Amino acid sequence: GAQVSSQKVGAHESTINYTTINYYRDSASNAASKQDFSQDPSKFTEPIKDVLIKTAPMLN
Amino acid sequence: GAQVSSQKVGAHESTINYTTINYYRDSASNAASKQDFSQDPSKFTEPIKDVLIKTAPMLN
Amino acid sequence: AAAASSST
Amino acid sequence: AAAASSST
Amino acid sequence: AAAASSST
Amino acid sequence: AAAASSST
Amino acid sequence: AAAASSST
Amino acid sequence: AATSRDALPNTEASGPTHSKEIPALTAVETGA
Amino acid sequence: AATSRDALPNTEASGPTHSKEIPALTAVETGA
Amino acid sequence: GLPVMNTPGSNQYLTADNFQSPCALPEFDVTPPIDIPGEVKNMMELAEIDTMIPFDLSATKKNTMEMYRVRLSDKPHTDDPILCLSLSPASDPRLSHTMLGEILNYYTHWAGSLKFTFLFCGSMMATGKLLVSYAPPGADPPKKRKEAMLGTHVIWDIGLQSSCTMVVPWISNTTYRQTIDDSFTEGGYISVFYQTRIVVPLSTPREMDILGFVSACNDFSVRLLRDTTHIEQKA
Amino acid sequence: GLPVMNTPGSNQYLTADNFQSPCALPEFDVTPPIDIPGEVKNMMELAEIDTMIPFDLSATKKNTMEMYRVRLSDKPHTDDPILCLSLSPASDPRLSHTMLGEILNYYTHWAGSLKFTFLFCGSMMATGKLLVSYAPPGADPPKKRKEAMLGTHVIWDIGLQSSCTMVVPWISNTTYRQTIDDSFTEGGYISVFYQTRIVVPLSTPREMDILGFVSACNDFSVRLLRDTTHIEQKA
Amino acid sequence: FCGSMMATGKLLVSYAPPGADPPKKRKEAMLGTHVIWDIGLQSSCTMVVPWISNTTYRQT
Amino acid sequence: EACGYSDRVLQLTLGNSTITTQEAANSVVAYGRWPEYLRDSEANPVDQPTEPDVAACRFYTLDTVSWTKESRGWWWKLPDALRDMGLFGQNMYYHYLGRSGYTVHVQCNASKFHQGALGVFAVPEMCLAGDSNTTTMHTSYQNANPGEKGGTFTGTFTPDNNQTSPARRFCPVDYLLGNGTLLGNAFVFPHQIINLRTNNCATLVLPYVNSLSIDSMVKHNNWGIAILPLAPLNFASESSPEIPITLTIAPMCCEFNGLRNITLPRLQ
Ligand SMILES: *C(=O)CCCCCCCCCCCCC
Ligand SMILES: *C(=O)CCCCCCCCCCCCC
Repeated sequence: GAQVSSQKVGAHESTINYTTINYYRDSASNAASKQDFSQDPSKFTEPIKDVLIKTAPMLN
Repeated sequence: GAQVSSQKVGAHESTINYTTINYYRDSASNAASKQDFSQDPSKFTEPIKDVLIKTAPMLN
Repeated sequence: AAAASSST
Repeated sequence: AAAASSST
Repeated sequence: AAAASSST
Repeated sequence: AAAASSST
Repeated sequence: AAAASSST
Repeated sequence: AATSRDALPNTEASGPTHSKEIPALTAVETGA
Repeated sequence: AATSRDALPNTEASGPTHSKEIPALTAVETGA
Repeated sequence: GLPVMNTPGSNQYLTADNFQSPCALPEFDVTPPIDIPGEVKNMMELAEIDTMIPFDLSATKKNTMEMYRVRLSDKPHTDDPILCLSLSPASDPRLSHTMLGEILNYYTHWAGSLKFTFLFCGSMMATGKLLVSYAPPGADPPKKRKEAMLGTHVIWDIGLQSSCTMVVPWISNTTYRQTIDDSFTEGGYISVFYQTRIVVPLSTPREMDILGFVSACNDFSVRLLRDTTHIEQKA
Repeated sequence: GLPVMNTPGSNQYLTADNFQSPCALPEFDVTPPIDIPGEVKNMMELAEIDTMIPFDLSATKKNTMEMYRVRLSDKPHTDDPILCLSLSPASDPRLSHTMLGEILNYYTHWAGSLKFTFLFCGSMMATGKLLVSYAPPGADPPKKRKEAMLGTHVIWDIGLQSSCTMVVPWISNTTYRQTIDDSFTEGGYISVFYQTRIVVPLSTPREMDILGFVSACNDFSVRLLRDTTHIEQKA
Repeated sequence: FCGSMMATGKLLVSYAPPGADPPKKRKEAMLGTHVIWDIGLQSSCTMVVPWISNTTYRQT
Repeated sequence: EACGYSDRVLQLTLGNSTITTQEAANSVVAYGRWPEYLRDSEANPVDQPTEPDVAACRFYTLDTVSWTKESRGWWWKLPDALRDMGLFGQNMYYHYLGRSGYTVHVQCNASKFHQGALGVFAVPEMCLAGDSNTTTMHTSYQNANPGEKGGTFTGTFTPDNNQTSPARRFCPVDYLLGNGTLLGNAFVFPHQIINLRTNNCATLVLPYVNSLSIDSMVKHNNWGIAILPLAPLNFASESSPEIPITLTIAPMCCEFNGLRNITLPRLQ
């Protein structure tokens, strides 16, 4: 049940890995993986009904 | 995810190995591997534009 | 073991 | 396991 | 290992 | 591993 | 694993 | 698929311009 | 074959130098 | 038992650690998520949204609605600044409390390009050309259009498109700047000028306001998480 | 929990240890390396570079620029030494503060061949033949060319090639020598003599200087890391 | 150079295209087209004055 | 070379300037790295760089200094020594950021009957020691940047004592390379020796070196050039001999970022 992932290596001394094993049945006990996803800001930065083209007039 | 390497054996009692496992996600947490490379001193000992041949006159 | 060890 | 254990 | 590790 | 783990 | 575990 | 630790976008080389595309002008009234 | 009215040689582009070729130094004693 | 040897760090509590721990409510029936609108994945998403700059923190105008308004007028051309601003997104009083400034005060380091957008709130009958400048650090901070002109700028023409955006490109010696006033990582000078002048017809107001907004570009990032000075709990 | 048994060494702190430990700044965005010139991989690379020997640590000359200059002259032939030196690269006052000597004072043991290069700084019109000697330990330290001659040496002829190198070959009973004055691991004697004499024409200076340099050969190594005595912090 | 073999020296030969103050000091002269001549075995040194003109031909 | 060519005879050309030498002791390329422009992978400021090329990457000759029996040594900093040199200095002060490499050519001829040896050292980040024993890191910008004229080493540390109105300047003792380390070890730095019986010049090609890809040239000096008499000047029998030393330096692959109005530094 071991889970192997790679570290994004900062200052160097192939890819380096680390190993994780979950000891508990409840997922709340698990540490945070930090393997997170990014999204694009559109829903906040451009919430407009008509798609905007930046080179064209915002208002036409 | 275990990493197996060999020890350069000093005083003896086949090759002997040791085992490493990284427990943390951040590479900064990792121990030092000591598996380091050597380079040649040229850039400091002979920084001259024209390559030197030791048996020939340094100045000609 | 093959399966288990999942890898990412 | 084969892969995972890398060896040097 | 195959057998071992039983999985559910 | 096969051998390793002896089982009884 | 096969190799890894050396045995004597 | 973009992960929190992926590198950000590269800056691309760009040269002189003389056209009708107007990136700089906008209208914030739109809410954007 | 070069005629009196042929164009003279083109100037060629040339860059920085750091070498042992020494065009600038000469010895006019030679008669050249 | 398996022979073990306790290493340094044992029994300590690092508040930034990341270990597993026993669950106090085993087999609890968790209420599932629903699809709530407006989910955020990264604090930088918020920095990319435009928020209004309190440009006028003068004594009678600060901590009031007036601080957001830069007043212009149809007065004759001058080469003197409408406003002057230091590019210290986390420490300059005018930028420090914008949403960008606020997020930046939870981090020690920043990097990337920023963009200032100005909105003209005069009447449709008012016209004018303005110049928005950015001067990378190291020389006399611009005090006259002549100096300001020599650096990064945009000449804004007022018309149907109400607003204008100037991008402040990432220009730095260091790979990251500090979120505090600091000469080694100083960022330069933002300033605004009249290119020609504001012109109105008769029966029209001769003074009007512009508003300014700042947001981060997609190449912007922050690092080294830290506590902010923008809140406290004296007692 | 898994049955375990704490072994000796538990909870100790060895300053030479090599364990993992929790990171205090998780997910920090590390600034990448650039390709800076002059990277070093091993301290011995520095020992292989020539550095100038302070041969004359006499009372009025020491801790001044003069200590680096060995003065010669056009005087008549003599079999007496120009200079005498003990091969104690880390402990002899003349070698102890050269870059080789300095690196050697961070280690307890040394081994390998060394090389001394001498530079003649007289005028082009000056000529001369000198003899550079190395005597492995165990006999009377040479005081006359006659004795010095019997060991490892080089007869240097002064001319266009300004400098001359003498190699001191690794000749030891022990596999490594100590970085301190010690009879059991003594290394021998370096000395320099006039083979013929320095000769100059008229209108030429009759005295001049030579300079000396030491560096390690590619077969040189050091071990057992230690603190140096060449720096301290009294209070 | 017609001095003796025992004489040494370094000289600077300059060419300044027209339009500024004619050089009177090495400092000014240095800023234009030049050659630093080192006196030695090669007795002589050549400096080329490149064709640099507004007009296609100059008057005699 | 059977067809003539030699180590001792070089010609260097950069821009509208050519140097010849008939008595060189080869050339040195610091850390074996030739100057280069900033690569995209290592780039940091996003704006289109200014690259002056031939206009700035040419040989500038600084003021000739004079070597005597009492000289203890001279020093210069780069880019500071070139701050007023033609179009290089101008591009330097108009931009916030800049980077440059250099060809350094030190010139010192004499005669077959003179003797002496100059150590020429190129030191990365050559931080020098101040004149004060009551306060540290206090040399002023004006005192730290002599410009083209450079500064000099002294054989004696003599502490500024006017506490009321301090000298605020460097006090670089020669045998300590002005920085608290022994001169005998300065050979770990890129260098050449001008030994009067062997050669009359020193040539060093210096890459841009720093912990940043590009930086403030006005605030920061990347390289120090230190020239010290390893063996003192001597001639025939004259008690007061003298010979000139001339420094000629060329910026190489230099580029600038962050254009604005000109920086007008208070240098006095
Ligand atoms: C998948 O986990 C199969 C491999 C198991 C490797 C050894 C696990 C180390 C001890 C884990 C015990 C779990 C404690 C609840
Ligand atoms: C690769 O690691 C697969 C084999 C795993 C072997 C057992 C690991 C021992 C327990 C590691 C737990 C990791 C703790 C963060």
